[PDB]
Amino acid sequence: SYYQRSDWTADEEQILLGPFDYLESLPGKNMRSQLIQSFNTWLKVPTESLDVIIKVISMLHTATLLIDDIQDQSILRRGQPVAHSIFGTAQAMNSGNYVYFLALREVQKLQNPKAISIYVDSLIDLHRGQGMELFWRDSLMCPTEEQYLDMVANKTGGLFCLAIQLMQAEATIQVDFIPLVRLLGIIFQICDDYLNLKSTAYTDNKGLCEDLTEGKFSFPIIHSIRSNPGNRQLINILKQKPREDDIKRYALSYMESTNSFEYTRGVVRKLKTEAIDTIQGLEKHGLEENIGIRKILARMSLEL
Amino acid sequence: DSYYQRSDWTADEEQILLGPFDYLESLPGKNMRSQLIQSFNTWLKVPTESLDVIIKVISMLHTATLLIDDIQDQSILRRGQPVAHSIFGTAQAMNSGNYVYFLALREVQKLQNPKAISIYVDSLIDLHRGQGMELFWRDSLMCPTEEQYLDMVANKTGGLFCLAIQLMQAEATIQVDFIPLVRLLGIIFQICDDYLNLKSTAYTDNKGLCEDLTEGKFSFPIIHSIRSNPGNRQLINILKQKPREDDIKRYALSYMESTNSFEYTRGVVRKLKTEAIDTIQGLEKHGLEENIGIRKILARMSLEL
Amino acid sequence: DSYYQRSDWTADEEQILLGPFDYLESLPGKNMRSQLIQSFNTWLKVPTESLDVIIKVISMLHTATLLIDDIQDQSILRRGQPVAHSIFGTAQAMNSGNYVYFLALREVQKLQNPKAISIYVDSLIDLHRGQGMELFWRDSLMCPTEEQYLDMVANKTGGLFCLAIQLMQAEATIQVDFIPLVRLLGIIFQICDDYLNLKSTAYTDNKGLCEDLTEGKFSFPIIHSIRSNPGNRQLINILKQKPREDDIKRYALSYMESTNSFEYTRGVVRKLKTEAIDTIQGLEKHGLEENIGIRKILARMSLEL
Amino acid sequence: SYYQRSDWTADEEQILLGPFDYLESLPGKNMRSQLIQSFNTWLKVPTESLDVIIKVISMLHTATLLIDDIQDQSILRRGQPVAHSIFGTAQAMNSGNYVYFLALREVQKLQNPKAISIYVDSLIDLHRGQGMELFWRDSLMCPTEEQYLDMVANKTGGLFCLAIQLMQAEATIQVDFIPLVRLLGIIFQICDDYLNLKSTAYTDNKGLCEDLTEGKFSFPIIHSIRSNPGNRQLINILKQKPREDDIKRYALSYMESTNSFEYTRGVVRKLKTEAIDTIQGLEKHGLEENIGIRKILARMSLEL
Amino acid sequence: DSYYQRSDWTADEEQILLGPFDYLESLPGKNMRSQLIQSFNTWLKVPTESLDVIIKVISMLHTATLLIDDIQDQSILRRGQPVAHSIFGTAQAMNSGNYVYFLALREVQKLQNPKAISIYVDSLIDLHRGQGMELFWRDSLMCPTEEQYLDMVANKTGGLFCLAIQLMQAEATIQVDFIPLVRLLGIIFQICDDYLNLKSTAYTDNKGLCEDLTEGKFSFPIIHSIRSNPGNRQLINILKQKPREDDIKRYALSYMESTNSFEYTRGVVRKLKTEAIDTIQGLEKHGLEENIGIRKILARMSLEL
Amino acid sequence: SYYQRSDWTADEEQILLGPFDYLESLPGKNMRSQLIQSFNTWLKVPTESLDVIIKVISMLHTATLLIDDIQDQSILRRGQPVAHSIFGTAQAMNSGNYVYFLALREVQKLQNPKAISIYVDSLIDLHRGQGMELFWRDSLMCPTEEQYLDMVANKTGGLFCLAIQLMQAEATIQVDFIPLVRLLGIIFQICDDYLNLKSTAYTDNKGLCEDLTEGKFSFPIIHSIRSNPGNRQLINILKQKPREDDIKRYALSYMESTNSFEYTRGVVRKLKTEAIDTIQGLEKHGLEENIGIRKILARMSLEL
Ligand SMILES: C=C(C)CCOP(=O)(O)OP(=O)(O)O
Ligand SMILES: C=C(C)CCOP(=O)(O)OP(=O)(O)O
Ligand SMILES: C=C(C)CCOP(=O)(O)OP(=O)(O)O
Ligand SMILES: C=C(C)CCOP(=O)(O)OP(=O)(O)O
Ligand SMILES: C=C(C)CCOP(=O)(O)OP(=O)(O)O
Ligand SMILES: C=C(C)CCOP(=O)(O)OP(=O)(O)O
Repeated sequence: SYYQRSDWTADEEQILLGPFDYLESLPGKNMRSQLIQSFNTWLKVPTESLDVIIKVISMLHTATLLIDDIQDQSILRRGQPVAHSIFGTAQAMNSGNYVYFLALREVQKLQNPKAISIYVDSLIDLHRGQGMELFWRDSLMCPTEEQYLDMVANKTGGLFCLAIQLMQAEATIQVDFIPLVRLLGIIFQICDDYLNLKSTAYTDNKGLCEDLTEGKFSFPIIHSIRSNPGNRQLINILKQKPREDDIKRYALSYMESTNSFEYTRGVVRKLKTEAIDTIQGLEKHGLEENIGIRKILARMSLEL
Repeated sequence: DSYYQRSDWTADEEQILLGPFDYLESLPGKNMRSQLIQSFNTWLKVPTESLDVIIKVISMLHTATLLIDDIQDQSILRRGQPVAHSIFGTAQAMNSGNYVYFLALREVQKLQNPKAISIYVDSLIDLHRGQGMELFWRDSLMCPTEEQYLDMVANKTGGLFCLAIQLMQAEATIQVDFIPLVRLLGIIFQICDDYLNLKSTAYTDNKGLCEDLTEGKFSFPIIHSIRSNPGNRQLINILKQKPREDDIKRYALSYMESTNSFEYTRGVVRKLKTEAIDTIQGLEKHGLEENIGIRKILARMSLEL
Repeated sequence: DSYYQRSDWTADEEQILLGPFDYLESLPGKNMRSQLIQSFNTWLKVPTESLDVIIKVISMLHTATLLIDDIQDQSILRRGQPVAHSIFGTAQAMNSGNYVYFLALREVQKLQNPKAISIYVDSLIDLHRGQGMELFWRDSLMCPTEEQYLDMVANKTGGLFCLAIQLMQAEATIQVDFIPLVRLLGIIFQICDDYLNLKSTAYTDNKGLCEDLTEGKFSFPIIHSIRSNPGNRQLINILKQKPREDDIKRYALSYMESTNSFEYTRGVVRKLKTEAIDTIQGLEKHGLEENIGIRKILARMSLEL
Repeated sequence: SYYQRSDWTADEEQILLGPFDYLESLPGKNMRSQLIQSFNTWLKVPTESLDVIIKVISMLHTATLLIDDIQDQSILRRGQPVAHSIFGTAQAMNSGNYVYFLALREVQKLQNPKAISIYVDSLIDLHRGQGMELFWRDSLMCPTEEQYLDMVANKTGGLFCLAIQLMQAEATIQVDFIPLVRLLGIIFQICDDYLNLKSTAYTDNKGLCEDLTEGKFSFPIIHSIRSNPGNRQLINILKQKPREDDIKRYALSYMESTNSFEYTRGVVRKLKTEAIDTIQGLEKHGLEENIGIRKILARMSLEL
Repeated sequence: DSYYQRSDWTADEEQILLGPFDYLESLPGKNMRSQLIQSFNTWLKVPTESLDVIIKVISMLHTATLLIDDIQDQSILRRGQPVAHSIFGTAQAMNSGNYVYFLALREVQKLQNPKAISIYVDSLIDLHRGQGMELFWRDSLMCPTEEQYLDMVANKTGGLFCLAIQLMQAEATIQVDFIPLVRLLGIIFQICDDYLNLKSTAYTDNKGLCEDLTEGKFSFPIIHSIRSNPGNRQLINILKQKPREDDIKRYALSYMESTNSFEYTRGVVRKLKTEAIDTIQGLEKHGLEENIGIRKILARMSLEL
Repeated sequence: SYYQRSDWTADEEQILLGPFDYLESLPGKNMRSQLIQSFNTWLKVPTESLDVIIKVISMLHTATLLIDDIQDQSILRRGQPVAHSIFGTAQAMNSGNYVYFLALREVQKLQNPKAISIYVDSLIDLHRGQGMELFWRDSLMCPTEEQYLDMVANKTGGLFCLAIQLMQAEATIQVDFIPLVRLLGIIFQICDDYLNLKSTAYTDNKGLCEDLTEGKFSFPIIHSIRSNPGNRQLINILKQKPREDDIKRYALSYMESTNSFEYTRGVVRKLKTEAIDTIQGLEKHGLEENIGIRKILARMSLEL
């Protein structure tokens, strides 16, 4: 026989995962792990299953960062070069998408038919969020705040929800924790939008105001653009995708003149109050008091 | 009362997400994976309702793979028309393709077959393993051996051929193993494609002159030509240059003729076709009915070689 | 004794300043604004000495506007020859054009007409208002409505048509108002131009294939095609891409045929021509002599529609 | 009727003036206003007419900056991004040229036929100066100092002269103030050439030695090039339009080695002496002593 | 025992170093410097063994000079095929060419002629002096006079013509001075080349349409055209733009016809050929045998003028 | 006669040498001059001949820098702009290659037939070294350490050897000093490789880690790449030719994790011991003790 099939080797896997492993070697904050831990106080998934869920979520998170940095044309990630500036965009993109299917193979280890459907629905939502974000970015059409939050719910919220939905599929309690975790994912993204423009640690981690370089209609940027439609400086800056710090500093000063950062702090305050009220409701109906989830809520909105 | 109210996904939003995908589906193709499915169905006799799901799944995945491949290769034309990302941009075209990978998975679940998910995942894993090794060689400028190339092709082009027939086997009541045959057909198909990309007027019209050279790809005849004289480094350096210019590509093409790499490639395809026919005859001698359709697909895919 | 002595402007320096302008004037054009002036002069009978100043002013302004337009649109060809800034650079071509705007103003003063300056200024103001709105839509990727487009065209293309006839009226002894007619003729002229840019071999030779697409312009048929199916976003995304490639432009052209946008455009031009002829007949019925020349200009500018 | 003409709206005007209004929102030094005020001590134009003249000159100045920054491919203006790096070059250019005709409409408010001719002649001179400057820049041909001053007289001098010529057209005194104001405009431009290469505030406002990046044959650059024609480093640096600070610092050091900054200080000294002598002559022949115009002369040459 | 052991240079490494050089030598040329050598050998009768070394030295240097010239000029085609640096990159092509300059020097030493090294060095010095002045004018956008241009050509193109015949004279037993004649032939050859680059279909196929314009070169007819009307600056500004576009080049070509620069160039070539024939006849009248071959080379190099 | 040949003028020579003279006006360290002086203690070449040799070596050194900076696409040289960023690559390249033949004309002044052959052989070796270095760089194929040292012996070693071989051709002593000088040239290049990545003065002189920007397989880079072939981050960084300091700092940190700088220090130590042993051997066999050559050895490896 002319052709003889070879088994896949560890050396080849190491090539395929080159970009993924590079990113995993960079220290992150591990918010999603602490979120899983805080929900497990209530759901009490055993560690055998929980370890699979934690691995799945870490894999999907790192892979999504690989792809996001390419689609956004970012330069820094966790204060280090983005993976594709080392390995090129094609290998980094292929590595991220590969890991999406390695993670599905990992979910299959739960031997839980509902978990498969949960995974598919979440990967569908993730791409629906990325697709609408890109659509607005490329068309230079500023979404409303309500459209933006629906996109965030699909995107950033999709992974938060995936983690807790898999936990629920591995527990017999009949309480719906997803509205709460979706709310926490929305809070987390709005804080991220804010800190991208205001936090010095975020300047060290990704560059100054990198959402402006990337042309993104983020939460405070939307508010600023829509607060004065007759002034088109900020949306035109987005169009220009500026790498220059002078343009970005001018944009940041414009956004303070429209009070878009106080606006964003006030919305986060309102959503945190809803989150606390939801936690208190869950506990009033039979769940033990959960200190860890209050600490996660406080931590993600620590600034602001 | 909640500050945020989740909205349902709408048809208008789906139409945005599928903009690049719908664009590519509106361009007429050769629909050969459908003829392959039909020719194996002569033996497997999958019920119409399951077969329609498999055909849809394979069509979706094929188009989605084309969206992504054209981006990763920086192609210009697809089916003689602009590549989708030259209309929608690379980011939306890439996202649309990967989106469809998961819509197709949702479609696969309609078979309600406990084995179907693992089959799908194993195939998507193979597809990415093949693409990743091909990009690895391209970017490092390291020419694989022919054997390494065929293992990569088996993963890549073969992975979707194999997915179609593996789902059909999972849905059929007979237990014959058709996968070694279909993987061989996928390899033949890809080598023929490598040849036609460089030596076919129809492919020049559909994808540009010798576009594998522009993309820097170590394709089957290119590997042979590079390795037949390692002291001459013109061809591998042309690959490095990723030329869009027809003059460099015509020179490279003339060099590959000088190393007799197209004869070499035709001879390999002939040997593989002979193995394919022998395998088909073996399957028929052991019970299966004579399959004219699968011989036509084999004759069709190697027509110009 | 002064350290600095002011020198007089010289012919050699003027020749430098007008390098781009003289280049464009040496390229044969259709000289249709001169036929328009002549056809309205059948009615207005401006004395030869004043008419020569107006003809010169309008020629100067037209060429200068072309210098600037080709830069702002990033055009490549003009009258089948290189755009002036691809010889002299954008900065000198732009400065030469804006220079001529003020040389033409100096020429206008030779009419010694107290009203002529205001007429000139109002027209240059309209011209910049039209160009500014067109650039605004182009850069923001926001498709105007047809009504917004025509208001912009009325300012832009119409502003110079109107300037010619408004100066002629100011210099004539009759008080008939010809401006609504000439603004209508300017709109017809521009819509015909939008059509011919996409669907005329002579325009392909003079400015390139479908150059409005390369420039990203929301022209009359392009607006119709975009708005006829807002769920398909291929055409507006092609505009965003500013394609120089003929394959994308041919696809866009084929899409616009599929939305029936050229029939739509021909039908609009037919209605506007009917209004123009009715207005002409109204002017003649109320005293003015029958004007064959103005009917020929109307027939000429819409010939291929 | 198929087409109905719409009136121009305030929203559309706000679009057309987007780039102009952006620049006007950036604080300048207001030299031309203080120049007008110092000459009005002698010309005593009433405020109704003077307000029109001041508005016209401000409009033309800001519009000329919009266009100059595009033609020069500048990056900063008054320490902020150039207007075209926000709005793009086409809209910024159209906005500037639009304002040239809005300013002519403003001049018409004087109902002074001579003022129209003065405006046209000055806009003609302005473009003659810009055209010769660009011609030398693009052809890499170093003008003589005398050619450079003729160009400056047309360009920078054209607006100084416009302001005072409009004032003279609104006054009955029969004294010719234009030779003096032209001299002040030449002094102002030579100081500007110098400060572009030597002043730290100018480095903050436009970047380090931005005349080198722009390839301009400015007053000290001409002197340095011509002081040693056998050394072609500086003219070749101009050709390269360097954005790198290392090349610019090397060029600046070369220009000090040719004593081009002392040369420029000495010329400014000689011209200031002529300016003072001209002022004293005007006053000896019947005009009151003008302290303000001496302060303007001192201020524009304060450094140097 | 030493940590480092020096290895001998290998054939495989030489093959790498000469990759760009061997590529260019595999492309058929006109081999006119070989006909020139043969035609002067009718008079000089250099022994075969020395003549073979000179022929090899001149071939090596010519190809090496082409490698470098194509890089310095940013050329695209050479002998109708891709320039070597568009395959191997500029750095390896440049290094390979300069390498061969010193391999040729090693070859020259085989003549064992005490004068040969100085002759070689003086010629390489002249070659670089000519290239350096040509680049100086190109980069500074300063049009030389015709006399300055010819001095540069005498250094550049003439330097290798002169090297061949100077080595032949050094190896021959007669003392006749042929260098003024051969330098004149080198000048004629270069002016003809300048003309054919702009006005010859064979040169369009071998190097592209009017490639001297793309390269920004002040060639013989271009100098004439620029200087015949210094108030028109279109042509020198086109040189500045280094146009790859055929439309700009066709316009420039049409402008040069309008200044009658090709007639001017043909007339100059005619005068120089007349001087060359008179010099040849003078050499023959004073003893040398009638040389048909050198008249054929002269007729060949000016054939199309 | 239609054409009259002109003599070459000093003004034209000044044009041809523009880039060369620019580089010569920048202060270097003069290692090769001190090397020649230290060997002359033994060879005692008279100053008339030695002055020619010193001039030849200086010329070839400066010319090689001109060309290397172009082929490497460097940005800084001796802390100043590379010559081609002023004069353009074509004139700078032509000037360097011109000087190669001016130096050969200078060598002819020795009227020493062996000196001509020595010069040719060294220029041949120089190009053989540059050619193999470029071959590996462009093909992304990491040489072995032994291949790298053979290339260094041809390249950097070729000029060291040329200097001392010309000295030997002008002396009657029958001792072979070339193995020693070749060893010193190898030591010098390995120190240069190291200091390019580790010395702050080298950061000021050429930029941070400029060998990474240039894609060069230098001595410590080779060791790091080959120490872990399963990790391909560093070779992929070389492929990317990064101008970004973040990527370069990441690469530098990777190379410390593979101990490639300690490895390089240890090799230099071993070679210096061989150099000292070779010097001691030459002196044991009849040569006077040479303090200067020990100081040169100490100085070139001063760091490390
Ligand atoms: C936080 C988690 C789950 C792990 C680290 O990722 P990063 O901290 O770097 O990224 P974000 O969570 O801020 O998206
Ligand atoms: C042939 C099939 C399955 C459908 C059309 O796709 P294409 O013809 O364009 O692409 P390939 O099958 O050649 O990969
Ligand atoms: C027709 C006139 C007035 C003169 C020639 O200009 P062009 O023909 O080239 O340009 P348009 O009139 O079509 O705008
Ligand atoms: C000085 C005036 C008239 C107003 C501010 O303009 P700028 O100060 O910023 O610019 P220049 O006068 O220096 O040209
Ligand atoms: C003519 C000779 C000496 C050999 C072929 O080289 P080319 O024909 O390609 O180049 P030129 O001689 O025209 O310079
Ligand atoms: C050292 C010598 C011979 C002279 C100065 O050159 P540089 O010091 O700048 O360059 P390298 O010797 O480090 O190569």
